[PDB]
Amino acid sequence: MNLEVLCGRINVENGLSLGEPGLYDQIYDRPGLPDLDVTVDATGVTVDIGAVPDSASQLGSSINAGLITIQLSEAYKINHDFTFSGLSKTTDRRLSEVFPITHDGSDGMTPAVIHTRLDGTIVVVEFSTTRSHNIGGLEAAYRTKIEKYRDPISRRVDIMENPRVFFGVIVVSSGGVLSNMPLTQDEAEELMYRFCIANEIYTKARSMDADIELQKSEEELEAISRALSFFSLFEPNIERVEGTFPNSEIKMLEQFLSTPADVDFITKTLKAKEVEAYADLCDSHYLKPEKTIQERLEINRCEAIDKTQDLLAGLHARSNKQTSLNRGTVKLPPWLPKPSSESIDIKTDSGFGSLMDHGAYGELWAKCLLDVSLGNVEGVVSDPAKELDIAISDDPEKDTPKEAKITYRRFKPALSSSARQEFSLQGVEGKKWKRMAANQKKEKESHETLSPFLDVEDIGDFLTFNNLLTDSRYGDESIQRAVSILLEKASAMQDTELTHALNDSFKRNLSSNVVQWSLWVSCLAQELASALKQHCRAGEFIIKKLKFWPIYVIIKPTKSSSHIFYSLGIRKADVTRRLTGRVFSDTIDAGEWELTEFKSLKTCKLTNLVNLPCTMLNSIAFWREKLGVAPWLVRKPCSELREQVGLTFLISLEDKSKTEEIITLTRYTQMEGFVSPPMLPKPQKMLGKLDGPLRTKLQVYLLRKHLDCMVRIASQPFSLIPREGRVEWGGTFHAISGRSTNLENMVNSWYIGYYKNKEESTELNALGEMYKKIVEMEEDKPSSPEFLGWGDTDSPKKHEFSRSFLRAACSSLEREIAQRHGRQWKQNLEERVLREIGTKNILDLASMKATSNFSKDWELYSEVQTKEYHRSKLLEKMATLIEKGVMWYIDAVGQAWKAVLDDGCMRICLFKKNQHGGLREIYVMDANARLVQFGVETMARCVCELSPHETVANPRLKNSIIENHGLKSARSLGPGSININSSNDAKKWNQGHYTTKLALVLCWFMPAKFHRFIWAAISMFRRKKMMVDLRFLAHLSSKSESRSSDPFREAMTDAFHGNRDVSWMDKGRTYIKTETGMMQGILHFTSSLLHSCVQSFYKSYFVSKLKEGYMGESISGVVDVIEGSDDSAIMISIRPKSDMDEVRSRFFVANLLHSVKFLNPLFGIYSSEKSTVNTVYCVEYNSEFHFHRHLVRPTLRWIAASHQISETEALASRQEDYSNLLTQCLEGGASFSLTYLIQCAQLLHHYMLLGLCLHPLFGTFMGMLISDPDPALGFFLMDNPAFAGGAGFRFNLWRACKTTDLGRKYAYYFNEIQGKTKGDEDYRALDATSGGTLSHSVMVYWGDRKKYQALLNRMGLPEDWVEQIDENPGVLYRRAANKKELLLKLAEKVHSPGVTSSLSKGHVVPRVVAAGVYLLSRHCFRFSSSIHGRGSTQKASLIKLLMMSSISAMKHGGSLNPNQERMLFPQAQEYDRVCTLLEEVEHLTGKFVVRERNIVRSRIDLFQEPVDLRCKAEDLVSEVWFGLKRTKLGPRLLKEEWDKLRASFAWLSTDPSETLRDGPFLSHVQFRNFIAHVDAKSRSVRLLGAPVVTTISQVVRMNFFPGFSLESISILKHVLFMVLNGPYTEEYKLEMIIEAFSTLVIPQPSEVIRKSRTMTLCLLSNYLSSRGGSILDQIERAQSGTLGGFSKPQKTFVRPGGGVGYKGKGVWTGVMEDTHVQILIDGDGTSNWLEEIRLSSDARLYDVIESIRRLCDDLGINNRVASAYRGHCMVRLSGFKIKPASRTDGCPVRIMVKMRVRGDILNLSVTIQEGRVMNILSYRPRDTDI
RNA sequence: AAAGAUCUGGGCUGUGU
RNA sequence: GCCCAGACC
RNA sequence: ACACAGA
RNA sequence: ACACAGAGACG
Ligand SMILES: O=c1ccn([C@@H]2O[C@H](COP(=O)(O)NP(=O)(O)OP(=O)(O)O)[C@@H](O)[C@H]2O)c(=O)[nH]1
Ligand SMILES: [Mg+2]
Ligand SMILES: [Mg+2]
Ligand SMILES: [Mg+2]
Repeated sequence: MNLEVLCGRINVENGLSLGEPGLYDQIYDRPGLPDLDVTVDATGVTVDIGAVPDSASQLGSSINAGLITIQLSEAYKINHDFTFSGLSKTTDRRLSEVFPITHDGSDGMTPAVIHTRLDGTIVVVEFSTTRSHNIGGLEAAYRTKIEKYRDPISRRVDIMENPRVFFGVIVVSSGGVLSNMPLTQDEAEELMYRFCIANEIYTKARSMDADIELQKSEEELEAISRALSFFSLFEPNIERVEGTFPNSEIKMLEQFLSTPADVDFITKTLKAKEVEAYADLCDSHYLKPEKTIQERLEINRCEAIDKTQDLLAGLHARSNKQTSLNRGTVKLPPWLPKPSSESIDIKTDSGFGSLMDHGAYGELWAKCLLDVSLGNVEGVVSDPAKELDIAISDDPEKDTPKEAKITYRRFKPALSSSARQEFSLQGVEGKKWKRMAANQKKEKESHETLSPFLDVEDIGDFLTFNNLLTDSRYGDESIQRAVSILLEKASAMQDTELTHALNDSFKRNLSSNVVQWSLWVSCLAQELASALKQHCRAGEFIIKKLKFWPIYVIIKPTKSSSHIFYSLGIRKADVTRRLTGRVFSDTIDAGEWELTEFKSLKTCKLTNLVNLPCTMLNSIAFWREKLGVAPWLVRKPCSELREQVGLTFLISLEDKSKTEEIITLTRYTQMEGFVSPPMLPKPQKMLGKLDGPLRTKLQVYLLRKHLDCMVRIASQPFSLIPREGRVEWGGTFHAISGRSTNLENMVNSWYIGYYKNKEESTELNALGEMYKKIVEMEEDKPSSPEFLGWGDTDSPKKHEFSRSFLRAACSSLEREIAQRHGRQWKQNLEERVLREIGTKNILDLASMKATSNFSKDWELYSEVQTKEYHRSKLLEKMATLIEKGVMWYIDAVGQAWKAVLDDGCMRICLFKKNQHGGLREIYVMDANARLVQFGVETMARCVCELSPHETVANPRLKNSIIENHGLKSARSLGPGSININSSNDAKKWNQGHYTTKLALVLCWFMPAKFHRFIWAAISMFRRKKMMVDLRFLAHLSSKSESRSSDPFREAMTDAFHGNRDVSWMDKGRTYIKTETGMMQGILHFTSSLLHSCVQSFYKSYFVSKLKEGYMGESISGVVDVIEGSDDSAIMISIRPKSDMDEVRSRFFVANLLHSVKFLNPLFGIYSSEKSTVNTVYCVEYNSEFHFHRHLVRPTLRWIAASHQISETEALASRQEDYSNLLTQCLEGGASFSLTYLIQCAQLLHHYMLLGLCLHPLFGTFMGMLISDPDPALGFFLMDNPAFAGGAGFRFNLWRACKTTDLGRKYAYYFNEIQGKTKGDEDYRALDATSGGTLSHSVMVYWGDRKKYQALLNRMGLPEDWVEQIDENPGVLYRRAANKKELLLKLAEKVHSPGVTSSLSKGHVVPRVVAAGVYLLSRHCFRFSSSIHGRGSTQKASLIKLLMMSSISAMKHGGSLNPNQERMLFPQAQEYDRVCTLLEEVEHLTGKFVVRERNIVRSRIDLFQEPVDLRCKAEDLVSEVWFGLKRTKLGPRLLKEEWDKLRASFAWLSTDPSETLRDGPFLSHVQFRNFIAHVDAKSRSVRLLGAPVVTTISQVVRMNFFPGFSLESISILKHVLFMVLNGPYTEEYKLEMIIEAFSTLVIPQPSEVIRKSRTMTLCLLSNYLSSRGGSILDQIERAQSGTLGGFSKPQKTFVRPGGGVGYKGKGVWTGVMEDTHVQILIDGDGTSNWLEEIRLSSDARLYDVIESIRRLCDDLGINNRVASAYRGHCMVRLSGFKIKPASRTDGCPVRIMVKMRVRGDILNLSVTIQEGRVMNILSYRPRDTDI
């Protein structure tokens, strides 16, 4: 590389330009490393570098062989010196000899390079190296090198004339280069290679003599020393290990590391597997006897048809063989009553007698209404006047009844025995009627599965033809009016035309039939959730009415884990409309009434019904966007929209696991359509996963449609369409409906099953399947151990593997690791591992996760049957270990291993994961096994960190390998390359891994001193005792005989009862014993290491095979591999050069990507049928779908989770949670308008959770909210429709403060907080007070504090932990040293609000849903007394809090002043900049465009963190107070940074006690928390779109809607853009601009209070015409342009040469945007600086400040000099940034004509002083003007 | 009830009388 | 760092 | 000591 | 009505 070319290829502008940091990955093929011969003879270090081994990439050609000497005192800098030798042969250059002499302390600072071009451009280049392995280390080094030199260079820039400085940085690591230089890829690769040799030299020189390196920290040495002592003195008693655990002989390990791999066996096995794979490929894809593709596709169709017919027949043979029944998919009636006025009364008169003679349900309803209309049911008529009196009660606890709720709306009907029988058939008091014959027969029939040939055609007709999307004409009813009022009040913040259009679209969606139905269904679900706690005696029912609808419900509650029964009733006159379709359950005709049979719902099933309206609204909006229909368009629905919305409806309502599982499998069924020749699609491979019981009509319908999809795929693959430079696919369709659609629509339809609720509760009879999943794998254990680590076999069975192939895979991975990290990688790995193990603390293991309490005392069921098993928290065990005195993980793991070995097993307990896509069992260890597992997983993570393609330990490799395959193939093969990929998954990954293989793989890469620990610690995995549920085992114990078609159920019964002997269960035991398999994710990283080894072997083998060729000549190819845990992908790129060679090369590559299935069992890995093999131009990895240059992300996945019912306790934290959910929908691929509609649904959800459909006082509450829109009191804030979900909740809170009456309330809160002293009541620090603190002032608690208090009483922590921390503050800044500091840190952890709220709350979603009946009127909210004031009691209702705010906080006059706005919202200036950028899109105007299909992830940075400190204030305070070298600065820079900290906070001192007694903080923990957050935030949103002050504008324009662009004078703009960018000179350009302003006509200007380019053009149109008169008056009235002049000119002086300087105290006075501005400036002969800013008003401070920045930009005045004025102002300006008025490092801000063309700049200006020109108007042409 | 991990974002019968 | 949420294994 | 180097 | 190739719940 060359420094001159690299520095001369930079485009530099005036002033200092940092640029943008670019990242370079190690992509290109690398030659072998040269030979190194390092000697240390104490006369320096002599390295004998040999020649680079022969290759052809021109990489490594900068390394010259021969002797090199590097002195001992210069040998600690080798990595820096050798890497950059050739880029910069020199060493350093001071700033004194290139820059003007400043008199700071920085004149002696030496950046690596200071280059100077011929014109005068200066490039300051800094070099850096890091030995880290992640991007974080590169970012840290880049940031510290920028921080060290940015400020002094800028100070020198101030005093230069015509300066152009860049200041680039290059940071080099092993696998990355981070630099803002325009480096080529080859230069970065060369730097990485040179760094590899340099680090090899450095490691060798350190190994030979230990004084080359530098003295490292005491803590690092102690960590390394304790780790070394542990691993040297650890004796696991391997003889006892062998006698205790199966196959634990260490002679296996000794043989594995010393016996080389059997080369002949490997070659013979590889040939045999090759011919077996070829035979399988030829037989199963019909390649011989050489037919055409049509005939082979027909044979594929016939095979698929036959196999699906076998499936259907086998499923029918075990069913009840009924071809017709009446069983509704939807258990709710299709009623659409017109909504009525708010009422929850049960007023009923007259007709009861006709109801009596209409069956059992008519009898029940008539008796209920008769009892209601006689006064014997309490609370039938609500009183929203006494409830208000309770709500406004100044004295709770005395005027709220306690015992009224006992008889609330409860009636006890005297039903006949026939009616009780009928109701018991539905489960209503069904346990008592269990032995009656009808109940027995119904129970017997309930277990029978359904036939696949069942008539299900009402479902298909409903899906194609329904009235779900018809307008209901209910748009002016009460629920609509309430939601509309709340939405319009929220939208008054951004009351524009876009807001109105999107609100109208939302309200049209809200007025559809399905949403109106979902609204009352959600209200019914909320009433049932309320009835959960409303206990009923025997025979007692509850009668309720829905608030907005004439619907009555009779409810029978049970135990809260058991069922809720309900019956519905309406008047037939009240049924205005109905939902069409035959998917609904039949109702009952009862004369005047329509009734509903008793249906059941559990707690988990309620959620989907609660969220149903938001689900349906979001589905309608999403599928309208995906069909290309704009939100602002009225259009009748097509068949596809009806099908999608109806399918979502049915999936949400059925809420069953098999239903969503069938839909989930369609993804793997339909991915076979991308399989390329010479292979055919085989979607019939999924037929094994569709075998299972069918229990609903929808399951039958979905299975049949899935099988039709499978037959369709098997006969016709998706077609390739390459047209211009992209690859498109044709023939895609929805799997369920069958209708043709886009690729993205098919991918999204693969996730419709996600609408089923994950959080179901599993029943006891469903719990045995888990045990079944564990047993047959253990039953497949080989009876002989010869192929479990000892020998070699070519035909391994289950759990078996061959030693030679495992060793060869380890060798291959070791070769790749030695290529990347050098030949001394293991030496550095040892130091890394010892550091990690010795540093790690016991409190680091004190997590919030559960642990197993299973032990020897729980093993025998006869001693346990009366007990209840409970898991513990790991925090308890770790706290017990800390109290006893253990402080390091080293001192605990020895005792943990001793306890495990004495136990002889590992103790596990089980549970079932709540997941989509099927069944997964989950294992929980006890604390001893966790302590042992932690060390081996640490070592495995450290090894996986070194792998060049393992993605679990290297997150960037999730993407970089896939998207760098194109560059690598383009370099190696040229253009026009064919890419063939395979995406592979493994079958039962954790269950198939015998842990001896994992131990051998891990011990291959670790140094021998760890081997004794690794072999023993994994050995305990070969005897695992797994506790089963005690209730399941209790029901099993009472049934010694088995009546089941499942063999496992009988086997388990006999094993527990002793009737048979099996290896996994003994008689009368509570556990299953298992030897095979790791557990789920327990040995995650070592299994990733094994898979990395295997795929490294595959890559090497594929490369060798491609080099061999098919008939002798090599195939040119590029092979890439990527690995997860069991997930893998292989990418092979070829260029065949002709048509005839292309067929042969593709056949060869298909054969290579067909034998992975056959080579995997040699490593104990089994290919899953979820693997998609041999697909051209497309690859999938961890559900990331790369379809050539189209990255497809399933947006429906995140849209389905956008309205989670939050468990949070603060009211505004609900809106923060909603915003966090919204951002993920935005990043998942949704447009901005879709995100806004999703937020409208979130608003509806939020007000439902506040009691919109429940509380009779919600109207009063809403009326109070209109006059007080406080988010802390429940007001939902809506986003700007053009940028929805992109800014966050704090930005919207700042907008609400700046716009609504929340500013007055926050100003009052600020004044009340500022007025108190430290000893005062309700005092809090104003410095630690932000807008988020004020919004978090109202809370409601959901958990039980008694559980948390009992947990505290079992831990023994000191009560005066705050005082003991105050005695020793240093405990809050570094690790503990003794028992005392660790106990203090533990007590600090457990008393944190997050830990307390986590250990208090369990599952509280039903309580949150049922709180809607009492949040408004009952005193359950705790409020901050520092903010809301002392109340009469500690708790209040929401209406009470609104009145308290209405009498105190709303009386305060005046909004926030700029100082308060700056303190509460530190990022307010960036907020205002973005908000100004957002107000140019206020109208729905634009054009429909082409979507262009090129889609990629791209990050958008906004609200960027300003430049204040070099380091974090945490580290600076730590270093100054306690001597910890947490920063990277010398004493001069450390003192300089401490000066800026003290400038920010004058009370800060070098003594912690002085700061504690002089600051605003009562305790020192509070100061630690405050100093943790001095730097506020930095927000970046990762959009998914076109391959990109400017970028925000583009994404706002191009992402409002897919295929839409949101936009005489514009013709003038189009002319001027080509004029100012054209190849002309100033003379020729000046003519036709005047000509264009003399031809075209421009509207006359007006008064605007924002920046408009149009009226700026109008002003120059009038200037060139001189119509009105003086141009200055026109500009003054139009209020666009800086006007004014110097009221005190500076003394003008001649600089040495040709420059002109100023020295006096000049004063500028003028107007900038309707504001009188007086600027005071000074000078010293080198620069000029601001002294004071005087403004007559602060209404538009931010715009005025930006105008001052532009005014000082061209006048050469800098805001870098601090003023000595210590008086009072409103704000201070430092670097043209607004600061709080208490700051002491900026200037105070206090209250009180010719036209030119610069470079592509068009300005109107006037002279101000001699040798000084200032602008008035500027217009910059933009690329969007054409 | 909620294991081992990776990313990204954020935070620091209270019952309807 | 700690806690929370979502997605992924 | 200043100025360098930085898992 | 929920669960389930009849292992449970319906107090
Ligand atoms: O929630 C999870 C998901 C995945 N994993 C770990 O990731 C492995 C692969 O995750 P997987 O989703 O492929 N399931 P797998 O066990 O392979 O069976 P199959 O359905 O046939 O593919 C699993 O074997 C676990 O070890 C977890 O530990 N926890
Ligand atoms: Mg340097
Ligand atoms: Mg798998
Ligand atoms: Mg997987």
